[PDB]
Amino acid sequence: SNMWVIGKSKAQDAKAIMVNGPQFGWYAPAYTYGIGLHGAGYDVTGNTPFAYPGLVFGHNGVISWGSTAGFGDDVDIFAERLSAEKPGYYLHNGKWVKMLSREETITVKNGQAETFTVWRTVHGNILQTDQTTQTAYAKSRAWDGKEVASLLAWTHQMKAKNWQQWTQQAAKQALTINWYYADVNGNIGYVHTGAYPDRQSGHDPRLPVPGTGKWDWKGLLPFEMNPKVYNPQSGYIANWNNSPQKDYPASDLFAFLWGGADRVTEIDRLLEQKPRLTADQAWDVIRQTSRQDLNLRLFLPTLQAATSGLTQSDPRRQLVETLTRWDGINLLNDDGKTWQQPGSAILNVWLTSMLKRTVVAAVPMPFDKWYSASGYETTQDGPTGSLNISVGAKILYEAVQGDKSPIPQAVDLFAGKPQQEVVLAALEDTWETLSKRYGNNVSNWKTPAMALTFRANNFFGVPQAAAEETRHQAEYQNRGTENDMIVFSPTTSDRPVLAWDVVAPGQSGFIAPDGTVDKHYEDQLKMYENFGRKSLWLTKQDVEAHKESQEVLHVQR
Amino acid sequence: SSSEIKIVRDEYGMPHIYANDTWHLFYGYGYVVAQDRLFQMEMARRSTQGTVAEVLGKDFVKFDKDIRRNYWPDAIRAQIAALSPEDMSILQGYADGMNAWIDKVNTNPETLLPKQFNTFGFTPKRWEPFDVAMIFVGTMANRFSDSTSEIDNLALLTALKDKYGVSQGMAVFNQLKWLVNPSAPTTIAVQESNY
Ligand SMILES: O=C(O)Cc1ccc(O)cc1
Ligand SMILES: [Ca+2]
Repeated sequence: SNMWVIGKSKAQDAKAIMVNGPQFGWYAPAYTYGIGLHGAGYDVTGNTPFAYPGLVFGHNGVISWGSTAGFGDDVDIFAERLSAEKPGYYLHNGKWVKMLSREETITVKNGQAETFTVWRTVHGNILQTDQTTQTAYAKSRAWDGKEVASLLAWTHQMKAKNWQQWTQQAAKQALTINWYYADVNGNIGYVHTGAYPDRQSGHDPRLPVPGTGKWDWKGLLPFEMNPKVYNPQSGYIANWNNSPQKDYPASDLFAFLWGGADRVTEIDRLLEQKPRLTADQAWDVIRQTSRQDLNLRLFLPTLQAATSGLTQSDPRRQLVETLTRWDGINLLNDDGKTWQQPGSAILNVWLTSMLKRTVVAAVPMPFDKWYSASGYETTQDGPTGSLNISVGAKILYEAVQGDKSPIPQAVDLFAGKPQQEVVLAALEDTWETLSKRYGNNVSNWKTPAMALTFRANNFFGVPQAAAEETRHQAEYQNRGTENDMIVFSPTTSDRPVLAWDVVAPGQSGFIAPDGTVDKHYEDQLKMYENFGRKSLWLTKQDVEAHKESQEVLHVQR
Repeated sequence: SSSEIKIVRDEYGMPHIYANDTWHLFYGYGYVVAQDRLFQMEMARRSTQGTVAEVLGKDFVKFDKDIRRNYWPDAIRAQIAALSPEDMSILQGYADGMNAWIDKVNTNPETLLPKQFNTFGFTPKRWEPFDVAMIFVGTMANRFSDSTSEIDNLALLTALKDKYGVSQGMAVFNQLKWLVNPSAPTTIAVQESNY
């Protein structure tokens, strides 16, 4: 998910501009739900995933808010000591404590029911047990017992009118999430929210700890430790799920890293390129970053250095010259199925070869498979989420940086060979593979574009629509599932705020029993594809002026 | 009027709710959610509680067990039981609003029942505050805030220890899965603060 907030000093023809692109995957019907709430302290407009009570994206006329997932480490695993004799017990602080337990029956349509038991300890639910070692793993979340309060914080923040009021609610949001602020006076802010454990000295948060008592967390760190910044010297806040701050540790996921190679740099280069940005230019960054190859920037200098002493008729050099002329923006041909330049296909094959020779080679099976992906892997329906830089490519980037990388190279990933020899062998592999399928004339290579599917199954893999309700878009775009833009104090209007969004396929997913589809079932789908947007209304006058219908209810509690 | 809820939809069908107190406000919200996205919401509810195999069968029994293994329902009910009356109103309002539209749908299914209920053979059920809270827990806290690979990390570490020996295995582990890397591009500039 990406976000760019532009404040007073960087904005052109407004005091503040917020553009959010939450990336949750693409679904039919739409992942978020549009809703305006006017009464009982509330005066809000925006859209929110699964119609939560609190609007994750929107504004109240004074301030605006947005989110990106967080990825701090707020979950650790406690290895609990069981006993062969006295089962259902576990050792904690010198006594054998009994487990909480519950029985569950799964009713099955056209099958027998199934019952099983769920176990829990002071640390959390038991994930798995090792009977051989008499160990059980408990997953322990820092937000445990604060789920409901996190939902309420997201609701109550819609009423804040300033920084102070807003951070009071951000302090109560316990999940690891980045929250962003903007207001009518042009102030902008950021908080990496959530509850983080206050761990005992010597606790490596990447691996399990014994659950017998000595490693228990001491409590939670205060909200003053949460990374946060208000009205930054730079004039802007940008995030693509990238590290909040210097020295902040990331999730313990093996596939997740905050390294020198990061896709947020792509947003930074565009915001640093212009002294000020208009609303229309802030919206335009969606289109550039959607189409940008993320590996070009990283490995072009290495490819250039290695093929510098090569002759012009050397195919490995021809591949690098193609890359050197490319700006890295993918564009569809007229056929609607192939890209105009073969760049991504070349980097994809190269990178796959480079990892097989370097990172993959140093890691024992079967963990070598964790580091092979190039990051271009999709299927015919296209990627299920955002495109990113793969773990293996982030590890390889540190290795090609030499002693300019801060990460000690315990193993030489090039295994004694000069870098350029490994780079050139991979480039030979790339030429062999691609020329075999497209031939030797690089200029007529028509490589396959990625496409985009609005899926009928939700993110769990469960149907939320019939399979024919699936929608297909020819151009894959690395962009938010929805895009929303709030512009405060526009010099070009008399309105204090102006906001836009796009919620595809449509606001409604209703289909009558005779198969008649709602009028608002898919009236936002072409708008999505062409980077368009619709206005969000807040004031009464604007809502009346664009009203298409009205319904009044009289109800007493 | 304290009993009135006015629902205005715009040109794109986006509902705006006008109401005077908490419970009427969120009752309106739930009511238009039930009008626009009932089948989606119903599948989400089953997804987040692990009750998919009841309407969809044997292919979803593992899924349902995995969902129930990952939370503790009594803990969620206890948090709901401690809300103040104002906070409780948000959740109850919303479930009541849904229930109002689900009542008319189950009363006039020939015109009001979403096609996919007939297709998949089952009908909507009434909601309580616990169901509203489990939508958010299930799809926000468990999708984006529950990530850990600590057990797999230890299996990698052990394997690097066997291949490169004890100290060397650890130093390779920090090469592949570093704790922090000081060159990472950050949202906060170093001039403002550091962890
Ligand atoms: O960034 C993500 O992975 C999705 C996400 C976006 C916004 C948010 O608040 C939580 C999760
Ligand atoms: Ca951890």
